Amino acid sequence: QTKKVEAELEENILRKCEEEKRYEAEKERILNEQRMQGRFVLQQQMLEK
Amino acid sequence: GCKAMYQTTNNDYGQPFLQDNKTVPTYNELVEAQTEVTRAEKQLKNKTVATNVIVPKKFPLKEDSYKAPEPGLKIGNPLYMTANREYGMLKPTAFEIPNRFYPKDNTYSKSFPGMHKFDGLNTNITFSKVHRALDE
Amino acid sequence: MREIVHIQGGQCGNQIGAKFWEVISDEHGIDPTGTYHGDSDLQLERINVYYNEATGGRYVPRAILMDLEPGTMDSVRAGPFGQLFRPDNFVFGQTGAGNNWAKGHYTEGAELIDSVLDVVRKEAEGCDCLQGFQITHSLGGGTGSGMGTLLISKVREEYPDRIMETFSVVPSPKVSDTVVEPYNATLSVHQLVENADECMVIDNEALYDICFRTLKLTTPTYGDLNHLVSAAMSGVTCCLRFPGQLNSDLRKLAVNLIPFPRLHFFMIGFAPLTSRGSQQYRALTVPELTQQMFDAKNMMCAADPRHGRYLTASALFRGRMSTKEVDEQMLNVQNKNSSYFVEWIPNNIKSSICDIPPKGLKMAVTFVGNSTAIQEMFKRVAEQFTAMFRRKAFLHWYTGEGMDEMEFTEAESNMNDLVSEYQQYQDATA
Amino acid sequence: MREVISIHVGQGGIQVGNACWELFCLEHGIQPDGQMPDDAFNTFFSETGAGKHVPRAVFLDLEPTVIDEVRTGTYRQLFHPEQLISGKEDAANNFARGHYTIGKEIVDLCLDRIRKLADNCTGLQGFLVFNSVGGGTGSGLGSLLLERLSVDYGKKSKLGFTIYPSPQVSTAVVEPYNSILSTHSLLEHTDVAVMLDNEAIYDICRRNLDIERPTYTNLNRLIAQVISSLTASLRFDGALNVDITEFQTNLVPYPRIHFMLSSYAPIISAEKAYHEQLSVAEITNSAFEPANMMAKCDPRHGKYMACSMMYRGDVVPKDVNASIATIKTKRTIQFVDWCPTGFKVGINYQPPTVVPGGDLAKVMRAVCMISNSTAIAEVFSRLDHKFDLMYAKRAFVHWYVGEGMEEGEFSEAREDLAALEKDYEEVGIET
Amino acid sequence: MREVISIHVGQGGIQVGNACWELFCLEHGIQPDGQMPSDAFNTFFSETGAGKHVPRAVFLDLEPTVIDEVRTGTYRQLFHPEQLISGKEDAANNFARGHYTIGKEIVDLCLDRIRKLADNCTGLQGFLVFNSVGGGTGSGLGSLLLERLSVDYGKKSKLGFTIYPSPQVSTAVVEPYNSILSTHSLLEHTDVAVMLDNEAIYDICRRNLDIERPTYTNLNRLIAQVISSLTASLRFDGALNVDITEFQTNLVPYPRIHFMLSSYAPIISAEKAYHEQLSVAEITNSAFEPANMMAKCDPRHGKYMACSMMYRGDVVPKDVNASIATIKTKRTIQFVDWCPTGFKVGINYQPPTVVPGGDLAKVMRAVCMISNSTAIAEVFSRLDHKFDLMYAKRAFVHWYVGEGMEEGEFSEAREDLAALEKDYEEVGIET
Ligand SMILES: Nc1nc2c(ncn2[C@@H]2O[C@H](COP(=O)(O)OP(=O)(O)OP(=O)(O)O)[C@@H](O)[C@H]2O)c(=O)[nH]1
Ligand SMILES: Nc1nc2c(ncn2[C@@H]2O[C@H](COP(=O)(O)OP(=O)(O)OP(=O)(O)O)[C@@H](O)[C@H]2O)c(=O)[nH]1
Ligand SMILES: Nc1nc2c(ncn2[C@@H]2O[C@H](COP(=O)(O)OP(=O)(O)O)[C@@H](O)[C@H]2O)c(=O)[nH]1
Ligand SMILES: [Mg+2]
Ligand SMILES: [Mg+2]
Repeated sequence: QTKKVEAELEENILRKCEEEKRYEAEKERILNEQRMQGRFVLQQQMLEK
Repeated sequence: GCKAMYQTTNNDYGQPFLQDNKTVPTYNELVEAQTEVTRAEKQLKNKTVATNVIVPKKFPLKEDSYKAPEPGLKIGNPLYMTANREYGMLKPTAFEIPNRFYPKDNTYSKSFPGMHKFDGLNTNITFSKVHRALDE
Repeated sequence: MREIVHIQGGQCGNQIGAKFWEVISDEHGIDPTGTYHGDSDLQLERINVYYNEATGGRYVPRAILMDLEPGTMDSVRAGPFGQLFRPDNFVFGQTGAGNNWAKGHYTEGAELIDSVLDVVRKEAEGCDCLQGFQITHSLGGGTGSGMGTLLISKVREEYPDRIMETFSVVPSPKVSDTVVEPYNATLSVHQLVENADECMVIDNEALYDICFRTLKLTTPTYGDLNHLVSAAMSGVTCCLRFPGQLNSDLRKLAVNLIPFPRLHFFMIGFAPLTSRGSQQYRALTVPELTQQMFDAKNMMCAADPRHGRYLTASALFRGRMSTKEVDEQMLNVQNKNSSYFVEWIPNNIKSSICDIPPKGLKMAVTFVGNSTAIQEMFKRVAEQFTAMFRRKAFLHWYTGEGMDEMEFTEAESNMNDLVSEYQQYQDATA
Repeated sequence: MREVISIHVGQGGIQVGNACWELFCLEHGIQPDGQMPDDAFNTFFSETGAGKHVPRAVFLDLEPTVIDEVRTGTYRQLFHPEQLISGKEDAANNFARGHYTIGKEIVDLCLDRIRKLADNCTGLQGFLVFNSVGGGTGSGLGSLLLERLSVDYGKKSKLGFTIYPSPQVSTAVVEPYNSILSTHSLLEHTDVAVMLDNEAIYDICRRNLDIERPTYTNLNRLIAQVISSLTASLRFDGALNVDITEFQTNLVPYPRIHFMLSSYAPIISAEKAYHEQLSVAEITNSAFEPANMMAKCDPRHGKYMACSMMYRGDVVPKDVNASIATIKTKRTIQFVDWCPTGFKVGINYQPPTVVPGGDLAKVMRAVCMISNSTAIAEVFSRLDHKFDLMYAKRAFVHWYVGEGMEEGEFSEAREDLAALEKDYEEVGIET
Repeated sequence: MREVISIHVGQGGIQVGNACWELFCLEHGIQPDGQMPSDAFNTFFSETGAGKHVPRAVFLDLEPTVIDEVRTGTYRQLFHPEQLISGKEDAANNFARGHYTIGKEIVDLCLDRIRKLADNCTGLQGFLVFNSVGGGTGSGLGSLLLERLSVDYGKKSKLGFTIYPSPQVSTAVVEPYNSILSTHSLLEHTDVAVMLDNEAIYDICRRNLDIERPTYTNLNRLIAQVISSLTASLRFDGALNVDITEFQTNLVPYPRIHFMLSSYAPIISAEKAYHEQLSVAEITNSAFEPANMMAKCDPRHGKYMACSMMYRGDVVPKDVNASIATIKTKRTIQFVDWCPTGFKVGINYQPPTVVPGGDLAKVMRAVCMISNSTAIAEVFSRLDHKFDLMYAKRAFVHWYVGEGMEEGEFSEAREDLAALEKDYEEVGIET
């Protein structure tokens, strides 16, 4: 039983890693808004000059 | 990776003997000592590796950050305020916020790409109906 | 051993199941993350009856949640103990039925049933030895009343020797919430009587009335309703999961209750049930428990049981008691009420004892009664059905989706025949 | 996952939609610029991917004044710049112009816009359409849009909130003609129609709100509140939900009869709203009160077919059922015989929201009813009488004849209205 | 170690070259003086050993005005001083001038420059040539240059980006003659040709950029964007890279059929860019929208042969191929029967940039497609009709006769266009 429960202990760590991967995907998602806000404000003022 | 999953066959071959000869448990004590054994096996794995009323959420906007925008068209006098522009002059105040907010979240069902049909091949095996000691 | 698999559909059924699973998990001491924190060894001997073991060591309910609209299951998942259900077993549509039996039985459900029947097949086969199936649904709604009964027929065609239990909520004419309720109610009951092994009726009106009268609670709600029906459901199979003086399973109940194959509609009740202020006033004993279970005001159906005669009755007791006391209590109650008990069958009361009480209570009882008094719901439903049907109201939809008035006429005739045959034994004499 | 598309056509439609979209943004917390400072707005809005939100609405008109006012007013940033379609020449109360001459060159672009908006949504529930009937462009464009959409999309549900002219108060002098024409057009193409004559709402505003100085702002705010109460079930959790598909389940006995009339409660100002406890029984009695009906029709003159009421707030199912029991007990309100039960009631937790600078007091419990009853024949009878008084001598007819409409076209509308009246009178009889 | 040599000839060639070379230096961060502020550039530029970089471009003209403007402008310090070859007299839209009289004395210097440029480069893929077909000097010098190179270098690939006359918008009156002559010359010599008439780009700018009075600068910026989208795969990392020799190996079914027409998406101004997702499905639908072609031809009037599209940005192969499946499902796009698959996809990570003072707004996802389709026969038909109407009475033929060009030459070009039209008609039929 000790070795089997060690195996499930490993599986839980695998979940933790993949959850952090999902959080990384969210951090990637942030990029589009981060560009967009400032980029389009300046691009809209460009024609105003 | 962990060391426990490195153990291999041909090592289970003869390897000492777990109990010393001088400390044999006797019959009656073993016979009364079954229960802790059983509960150990059955929920060892549950305790180690297995381990109301509605509530409203807060309203998305805070009052101090309303920052209402000015009209693009610059009206000169109050005389020329038209009958279409009354909608939205007054910013909301402390009174007008709803106290409680009960949204719907669809993040769970914004998943499960499609329903599944088992495109597989039985493998059910039979368990027999009465006293499995005669099923193959 | 002799385990059963749970299936629920429609939002009413999902709300029923959410409370049922919470109640059973509390009974077995299972936390909503699936980890055990109970005290007694007996709490886990027969956990495989309802739960399946997963890697890591958590227990998952063997429940099939089905619906034609995803909001209901999105709601139940966010509720307490929502994490227990496996994500795989959820099956849902994207259109809904809109309380339309034709849509929920011919157009959308016919296409959607493939995945749900596949998962039922897999889960049922996976367990050791099938004992039966149980379904909870409301007869007032199109998607529920249609898809549930079609699935009942499909499962029956594949497992003819198994037993099937159904908890059906019927549209009472008093507290009516939808105008098309009689239509799909009759259409559903026609198919239900032919296939379901046991059907037990629950009335919202009667649940509300007992909440007002014996609970004397100011503002009752669907949560309390689901709690009552959940305790009633659990009491049926408690003796299956726990040892007792007289163990009795669902198959034994089925053999004991129905004299004939087509008379399998029951009405149920629970006791003791007291107001919160008088709980310490009452004296929990077998005589009080039996006078409470046989009280007509405690039945969870609108039917008045004194207007007819009992065919059979059965009582399930929880807690340790002397069997003889219960025996003469049943004997004396039957002896004085020979007028209300059909005579050509002697000793028409069955009793079973289980030694485990509900958590927080010392004795409990669940009552089931097969009586001829239920005919009144059928009569009133058929009356409303014909009143709406004579002027051909709302029939245009059901005509437009491959269905027509021929099977409506057939369903009315079948329902009338059922009522007449159920009444025929009421006047029967030896 | 659930989406619904809103159409506004005509000046009345635009002036109602502006108020309704004010209330929607206030309700969902979206600021007027469209940028916020879990997903409930999905019913009416669409996320841009990063930041602001886009309404799921289209605005149509042929005179540019109101469209320009919208494009310049404070709500400018919110709408997509290319969904406010404006023509150049007004139909000028001439239904022939708006159905045969000018609308045919704008309907194409309108349908491209509608297709592009419906493409984004995945779980389209249906359409709402708003149009004042007593206007040429309104009636004509609305009729053309309904006929085109009913064949392009087929079985999709559509709800028309028509503002019929009052029995004796009206702005124009030609509105009976185009009212009859548009009624004929929509009878075979809309699944649900709601009566919204102005005079009754004016009565309510003068009486309950205690406002002796009422204008269209209050009217539009009331209509917006009705729309929000009707649609709250799609975007707010409740003990008992309903879908727009679950309306013709209970309100449409036969395909011809699909005109219903609405009512709302409670209506009270803040100066005396806090002098009463506002019970559910009291508000539901005020709901069935004949004078609070949003349409100038008398329910006491005919039977009911079926009523559906939405409650929002902290109402209790026992409160609702006890009130319905007393309503059924009442003798003065009589239902049609072949309907044993005719009530469809829904419950939602979200209390109604208040608009700053408005007139309605903030109340924790509200009820909005839609009722279908036999009494609706009276407005049609008076409209037919007015139509006959003018068509008896071919008054104003040449203006429609000179815009491509045939002479006989009035005859079919007249016959269809006669058939409608006879159908109501024959379904109203007992068996 | 991958290089490509760029040739600009004619006023149109020079005016698009200025725009594209501004774009390239903006891409690689090189200031106009040629310095770099403190390897991808190696495709288009060459290192001087210490400091600046030299573009791999040559400018040829017989008109000194544009060359002098280039040599006096801000980019005076970028180009090598002895690769801006200028003549003395203009061809005056006369093809015989630039093909028989005045270009012969400059072609030798041009080829010497080309040899010196090609000696430095080691892994050259081929040549990109820019010219205007409706100009005498452009057509004549392009024809002579292609004839010389095709024998001088052999199997090296050459790509001609030619701007053809519009159906009715034009600036000259004799241009059908030089157009037919240039087609005759380069049909046998060009491996890939691109149609880039002006009227379609005018329509694109009017509809999308919402610019009512634009000029050639916007056209040239759009052309430069297309070229950069084409060439990014050679100088940036991508999940599926495509080379210049990887284009003709997919896009030319038969040796004669090598004229293609392009489309680019999205084309959106910043005034409404952030109101929509700019999703992969919608941009790839916009790519096949018939109105978005930069060539005034109707794709719906003929079958398709082969489409190759490059995506740049954060595109995902799932999204791209799911979109392609929907396109194949669509009915109004039909492919030729003997081409079961006709899609050549490319994926790159580098997003398109924005040029300061420009009109376009950059976006996270861009697509540029090149299509070979059977519908292109219509432009050849209309140009042949224009040619016949004028040559019926020998109009303007004497100025071509009197400069050494023999009279019978027009007949050969006419019969070769007849042969090309017959070839397209033959290949367009199903089996
Ligand atoms: N309830 C309400 N009705 C309105 C409003 N504005 C106009 N109407 C009604 O609309 C009818 C006439 O149509 P209008 O809305 O004025 O204009 P239209 O529908 O676009 O038609 P045209 O005038 O030809 O352009 C009148 O009889 C009014 O009853 C409003 O703000 N609220
Ligand atoms: N798109 C685009 N086309 C141009 C531009 N300048 C000239 N053209 C095209 O060039 C064609 C005529 O040739 P030009 O470039 O004007 O002159 P050329 O080709 O050098 O021939 P010559 O006039 O003899 O010098 C016209 O039909 C134009 O369409 C430009 O700046 N942008
Ligand atoms: N016990 C209980 N019954 C409910 C609850 N919610 C709804 N119901 C019953 O369900 C009936 C309506 O069912 P319906 O919505 O038509 O089911 P559907 O066809 O699956 O949508 C009502 O008559 C209610 O009595 C609940 O939370 N608990
Ligand atoms: Mg108007
Ligand atoms: Mg020139």
